[PDB]
Amino acid sequence: AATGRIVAVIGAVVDVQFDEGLPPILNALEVQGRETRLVLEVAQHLGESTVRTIAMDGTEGLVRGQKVLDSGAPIKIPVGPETLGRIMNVIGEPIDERGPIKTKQFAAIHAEAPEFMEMSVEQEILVTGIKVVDLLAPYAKGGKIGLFGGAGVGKTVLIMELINNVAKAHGGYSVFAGVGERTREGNDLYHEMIESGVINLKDATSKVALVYGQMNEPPGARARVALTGLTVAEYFRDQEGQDVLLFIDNIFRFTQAGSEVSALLGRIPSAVGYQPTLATDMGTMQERITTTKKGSITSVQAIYVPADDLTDPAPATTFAHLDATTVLSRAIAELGIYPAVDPLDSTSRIMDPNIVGSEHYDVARGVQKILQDYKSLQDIIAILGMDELSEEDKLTVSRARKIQRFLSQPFQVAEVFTGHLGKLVPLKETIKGFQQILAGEYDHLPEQAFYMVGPIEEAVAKADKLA
Amino acid sequence: GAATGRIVAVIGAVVDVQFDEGLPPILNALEVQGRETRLVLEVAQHLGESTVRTIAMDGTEGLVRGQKVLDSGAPIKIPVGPETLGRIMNVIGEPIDERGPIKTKQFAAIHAEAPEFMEMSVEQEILVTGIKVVDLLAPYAKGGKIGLFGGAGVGKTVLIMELINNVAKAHGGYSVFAGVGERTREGNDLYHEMIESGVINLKDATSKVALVYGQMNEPPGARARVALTGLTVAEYFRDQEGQDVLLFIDNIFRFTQAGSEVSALLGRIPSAVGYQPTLATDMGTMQERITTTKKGSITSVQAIYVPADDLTDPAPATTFAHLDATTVLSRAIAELGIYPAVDPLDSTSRIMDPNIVGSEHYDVARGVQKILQDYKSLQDIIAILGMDELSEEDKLTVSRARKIQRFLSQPFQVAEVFTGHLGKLVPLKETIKGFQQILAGEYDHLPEQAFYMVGPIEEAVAKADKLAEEH
Amino acid sequence: FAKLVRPPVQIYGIEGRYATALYSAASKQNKLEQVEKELLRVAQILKEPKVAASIMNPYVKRSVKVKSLSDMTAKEKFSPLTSNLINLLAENGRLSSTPGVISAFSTMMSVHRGEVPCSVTTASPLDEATLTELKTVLKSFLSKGQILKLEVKVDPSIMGGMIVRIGEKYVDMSAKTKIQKLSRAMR
Amino acid sequence: KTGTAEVSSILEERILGADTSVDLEETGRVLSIGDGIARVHGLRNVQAEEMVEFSSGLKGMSLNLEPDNVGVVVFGNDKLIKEGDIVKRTGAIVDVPVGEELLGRVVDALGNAIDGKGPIGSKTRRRVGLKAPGIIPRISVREPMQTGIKAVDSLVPIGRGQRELIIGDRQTGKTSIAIDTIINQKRFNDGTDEKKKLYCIYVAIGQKRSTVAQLVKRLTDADAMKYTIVVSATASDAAPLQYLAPYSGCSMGEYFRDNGKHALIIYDDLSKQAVAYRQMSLLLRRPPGREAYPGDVFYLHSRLLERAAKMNDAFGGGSLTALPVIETQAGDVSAYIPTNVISITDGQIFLETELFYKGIRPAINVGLSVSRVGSAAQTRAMKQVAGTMKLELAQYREVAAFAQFGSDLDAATQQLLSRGVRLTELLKQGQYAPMAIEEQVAVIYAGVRGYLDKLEPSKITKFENAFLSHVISQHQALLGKIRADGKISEETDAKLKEIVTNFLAGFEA
Ligand SMILES: Nc1ncnc2c1ncn2[C@@H]1O[C@H](COP(=O)(O)OP(=O)(O)OP(=O)(O)O)[C@@H](O)[C@H]1O
Ligand SMILES: Nc1ncnc2c1ncn2[C@@H]1O[C@H](COP(=O)(O)OP(=O)(O)O)[C@@H](O)[C@H]1O
Ligand SMILES: [Mg+2]
Ligand SMILES: [Mg+2]
Repeated sequence: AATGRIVAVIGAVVDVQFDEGLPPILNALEVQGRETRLVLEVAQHLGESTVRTIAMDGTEGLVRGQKVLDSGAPIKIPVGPETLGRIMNVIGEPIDERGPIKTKQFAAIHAEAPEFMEMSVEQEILVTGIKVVDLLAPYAKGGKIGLFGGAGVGKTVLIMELINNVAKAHGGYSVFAGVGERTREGNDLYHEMIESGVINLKDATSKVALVYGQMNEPPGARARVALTGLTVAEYFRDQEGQDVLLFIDNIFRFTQAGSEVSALLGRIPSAVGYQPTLATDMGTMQERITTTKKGSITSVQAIYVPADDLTDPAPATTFAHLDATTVLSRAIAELGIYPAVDPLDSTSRIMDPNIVGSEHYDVARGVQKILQDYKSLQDIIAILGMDELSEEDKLTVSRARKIQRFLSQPFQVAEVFTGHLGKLVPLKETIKGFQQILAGEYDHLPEQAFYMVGPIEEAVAKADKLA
Repeated sequence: GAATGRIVAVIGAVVDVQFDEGLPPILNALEVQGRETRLVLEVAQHLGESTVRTIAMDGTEGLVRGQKVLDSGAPIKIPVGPETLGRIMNVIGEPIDERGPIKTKQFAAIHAEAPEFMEMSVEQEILVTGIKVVDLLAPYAKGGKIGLFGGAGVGKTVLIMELINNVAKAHGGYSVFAGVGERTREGNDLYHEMIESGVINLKDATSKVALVYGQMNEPPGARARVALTGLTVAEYFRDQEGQDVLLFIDNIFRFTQAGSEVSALLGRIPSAVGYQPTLATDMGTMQERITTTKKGSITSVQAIYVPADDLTDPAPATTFAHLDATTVLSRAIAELGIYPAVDPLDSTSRIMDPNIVGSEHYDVARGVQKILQDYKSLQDIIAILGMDELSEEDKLTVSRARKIQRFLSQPFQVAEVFTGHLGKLVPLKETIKGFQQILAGEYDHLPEQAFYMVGPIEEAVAKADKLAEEH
Repeated sequence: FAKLVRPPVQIYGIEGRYATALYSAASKQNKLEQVEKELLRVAQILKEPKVAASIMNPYVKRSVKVKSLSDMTAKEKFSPLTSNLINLLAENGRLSSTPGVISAFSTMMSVHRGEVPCSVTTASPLDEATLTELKTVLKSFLSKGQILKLEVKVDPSIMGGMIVRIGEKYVDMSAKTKIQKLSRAMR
Repeated sequence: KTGTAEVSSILEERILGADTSVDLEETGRVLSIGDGIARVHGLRNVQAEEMVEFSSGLKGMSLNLEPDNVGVVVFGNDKLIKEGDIVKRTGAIVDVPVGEELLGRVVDALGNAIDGKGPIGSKTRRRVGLKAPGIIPRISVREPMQTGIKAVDSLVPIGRGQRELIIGDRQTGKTSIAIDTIINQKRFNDGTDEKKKLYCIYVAIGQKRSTVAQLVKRLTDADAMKYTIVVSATASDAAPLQYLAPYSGCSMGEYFRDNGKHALIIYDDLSKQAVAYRQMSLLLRRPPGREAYPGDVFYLHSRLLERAAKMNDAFGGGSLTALPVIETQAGDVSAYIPTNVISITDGQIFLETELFYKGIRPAINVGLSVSRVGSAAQTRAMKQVAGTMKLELAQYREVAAFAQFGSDLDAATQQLLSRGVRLTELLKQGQYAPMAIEEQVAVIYAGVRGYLDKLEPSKITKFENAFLSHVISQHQALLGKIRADGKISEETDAKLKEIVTNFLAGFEA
């Protein structure tokens, strides 16, 4: 759509003067006369047939006068069923060098939100299969999750176990979207995913579609990575009707990169230093993840809290959209419990009897109670002694020890390491097992036999075999 | 004369001139005509259509637009040589003491470049001044660089005028005192404290100091260039003559801080907390000309004001790298009467090294600092448990540590008008021996008031006998 | 770059940039007294409901306002260095300020022989015997080989005098001198 | 709005005629110079990030391409540039000499020579602004890189192809963790093996010159300036020379990465590049942000610190390890630049000035330090003893409050106060004394196994020095059976039991 000469290059900001075919805002340009593709996405209009745009690769070797075309659309990306098991950057090019992605139709990355009369009005609960997550902090469908806990906690093994559970009972594929990630750790993620079974370099038996925008790529191309990993995630909602997942790592580097684009243009900053459009920019990304009538998109996002400040402007704005939290802490790994989930500091907004029912509420409020007093009398038994607690306190020692080991589970994606078969438990098998420990029907079981089993019938089975 | 420009815009202390014929380069000098005093403007920017942006060195009253401006062809040219000794001089090199003119045969333009990598003397030495905190804990070096930190009212004009007494009279080489923006009262004492003490002689030619004085009643473009008139007289004595020099500057924070007073009037966007965006560049342009090359040596002592006792301020915290030796005076110590106020756990030198000062000097000063950091972990217990709850080993720590803290204090000779005591000057061999014995236990039987304000350890037992006789 | 002839006004703003680049360019080759006759003929064709309909229109084209005036500026009378100047303003985007430059070039060219007139401000007008003196005793001040000009404006709030302004001089003799009798009430 | 190149001399020629006298496609005159930033009228064909070359002999670098002029930063003094000076082109992005003719030489940030030996003899070049490898040409790090410090090699280990941040306050021992990292490599760099060598680079950004001069003499006398390049943009320079100086040194250490060799680079320090960029942005009037840093300052330290990679067998098998140095201000690791560079790199080593005066030198905090790779980047013997050591020096930190006023405690709590203060005394280490790896596996084997509890804590730092000199001379055949085999077998685990106990008897005299 016409030819426009360049007229200014300042940093990661290019300035393109068209003649007739003036493109709309959010239109992707393509510079001609270069080695690999340099795209430019139009962000303003300035008058005098001049636009201004944010570059998405290095801005070196650009001469004042180069001819740049117009695609007549936004950034269009390969969207298909043959994009799983592959890796691409923000503008669709493959970077695992396994061959070009041979696809039929393309899709632009900028759309609008679902309509007011396309929503769903009855809240439902997306079971994953994990024991702690299903019960004490359940996921919604269409909901948004927060994942707290850095490296050294048992984190990436949780991500791959989610993807090997969503495709064994639900049938919806996923997307990974690393936003500004490390290039050194994008390869240990790729090479662990190969040997675990989710990406397969031989056939049509993949589950994840990696979209890596990495840390040495300019700030204009770091904000747009969660949209390109959202655009892929809608073909398995719109055009196929499945229950998509979507991982963003992490939700702070999406926010931090928006403040760099907004300060290269010239906009005056907000409170503590962020951009003025901080809640709308998070709005137009987070509103495209809903449960429409065809299918849904779920999301799982890791959050970094700067300077231990839970009222900082970036995690304040992100908490306004969340429907859950998950906290991975260093201490629960020391006990030997996997995954390292803190069941007292992990929440869920739909924890309410009108949404989850009556049976599920009066168990996840009972097993939430028995682990609160044990943290209190983890001091009285630590100073005064052992036999000096009451005989009704020799049962809050048992039933707060038998339970916090049954929050452990042998995963399936780490199959060769543990040597044990990966077990799955449905949502009525989580509830049937936790009720019988507060009822004390299995009060005659040692606290080690409640370790790395599946249903309630296995812990009992495991105990019989011992000794 | 060349390029007789014309004035167009006097906004503050930043005059802009417009040249018809010949544009002068950056860093020159310009001479405003028709004034009974000498006003010198230095070029700093080139704007387009033959207008430059200068900075005045005096008052900008009476500047009518359309006024002629001459040009000299070089930066500011001061006098220099041997005949500049026992004199006080202006920023543009003029007399301010009413003794007549400076008759020298050599001028030095104040803008030179830092000597290269292949002109760097590498050797370290030691230097003994006489003070039991300098010589024990942060020792100097012959040719090193020495900075005196600390807030306002903690003892920096006293500690720098005591080292002028100690070192700069028993020295064969010369000295220069450059006053970069301080009280004009304090610039009248040191002119008269050294006429009676023989360092300045007003009739013959055997003086051993030179003075450069531009004080804090001066416009903030002239309080940025007396730091450079200093080390241009203090470089002719190192390079041209092959001598040894001492460099005394008080205060060097007024060089940085008077660059923030004309930053935005020049046309720059201001950086963090209000400083100019060229902080660590105009500073390091100057603090690399104060070095010892292989033609001579310079031992530089500079007082460094820390604003509002905030050491993490960007004007002091970018000066901690241009220096070999730091003596940091605190205020919570000088409130206890301890004088010199020098912090024991914050001063630091490079030559504190078991291969230059010896492995007996080193084992002492790493046990003084280790028993003073052992004190502070007990002071948080005393505030709750009280003194008579501690064990008998920890009581022995507090008593020696308070004996050491009082023994680090020493009566200077310039406190003979403030306190009425008499002055000490302790040699190094006694300093090591005295502190070695308090750590051992050979003075565990004395009161603490013996150790306050003495010299050698043999004077701290001649006081514990007078206290017991007058009991 | 090169040095240029100093205009004797030296105005500033977006006018005096272009109105000195024209004075310096035309003072070369001694094209000075000629070019004012040509700038007063573009000073009439600018005010036209087809020419001014697109000399200040944003939405025509960036390019077609350059060929339409270059064909216009050459054919009818003149091809001096002004034909480049109209092509220079139009190439930059300063066509809106085109009447400003010629009003700026006129005040710059007037002082080459002019006076920057005075302003007698007294009352209802006067006879010939008291005015031809003030059109001659106001010539006795300047004395530099010049032919004076003048303005008149009537104001009655000045009760009993005349004010005059030879340049920036302002010799005031009027009924301000009632306010100067504050010193009687000022102790 | 007026526009920069709308001055009264630019318009004045266009009224005269066409501009045939100057061509402007290749040379452009200067409009306005000030504080190291120039404005040039012309130069229509200049690429972005291209060196120009002024009339007085200096150089430049093009950063702002604007619709009427170009703004170019100046290398060197500004009293040589003026208004009306012709600028020309070279035709390329800036390039630096690269080879093995740099080893033992001292170069500045443009590849020139400063040590006065002679001109560099290399026959190769390289552009400073190239890219990292991708996801594919790398592999996970597996190679030990040894420092010789008992704390750094046993508690926070480094591998080859890893970033590790040396962070800490002033006057703490930062420049000295990274100067016996260099001196330790002489063990391997004179022998015969080729996949254990290393070639070090030291970058000095903004330091004063006579601290570099005290470093070429520290390293010559310890005989480690036959494999060390020194790149030195010091403080008296111009601001862009200190901006290029870690890119200029990361291209010198990529030739050793593309050719199956190994290297190690030390940026000292990266908190003075980021201030040298900030001076250049805010005079080019780029819009500020928090603490007046520009928006693209995470983009400075992300494209630089991702060129350190561990390549694979189909590309050569090279490596590059980077240790960047960052100085905080009073323990504030939550300022702007110290929070970019903690997010980029793979761990930090945190040095405090409280521990420096309590008698623990090197003044490493173990609690506030981490390496993200860790136990894979260690030898199989240092992995064996530090897994019992890192745990037991962690149990001492929880009971470290009780030790001040305590004798009425439990015998278990009085044990953790005992064992934890012997292991702290082992980790002390004198300046400029790197150790061999299998010697550190001797010393640490004595403390963590139980052969130091019956001694006095001022006799620990004597016993270690007397245990080492006995085992170097009279047992040299067993400090090469760990340096070859790697893993402590049981046939060596039973032989060191008969050395330490048969030395602990005849010691206390
Ligand atoms: N392990 C050690 N044992 C004894 N002394 C040490 C040790 N490490 C460092 N020092 C001492 O620390 C002093 C300063 O250390 P150094 O300058 O290397 O640290 P730094 O934090 O880099 O300081 P700066 O940041 O100012 O350069 C030196 O004089 C040296 O003697
Ligand atoms: N021997 C001494 N030690 C510490 N302080 C002293 C001593 N003698 C006098 N003082 C007082 O301490 C103050 C220190 O101020 P001074 O050093 O003159 O200026 P600055 O504010 O630059 O530190 C002086 O006003 C003086 O009254
Ligand atoms: Mg003072
Ligand atoms: Mg250092």
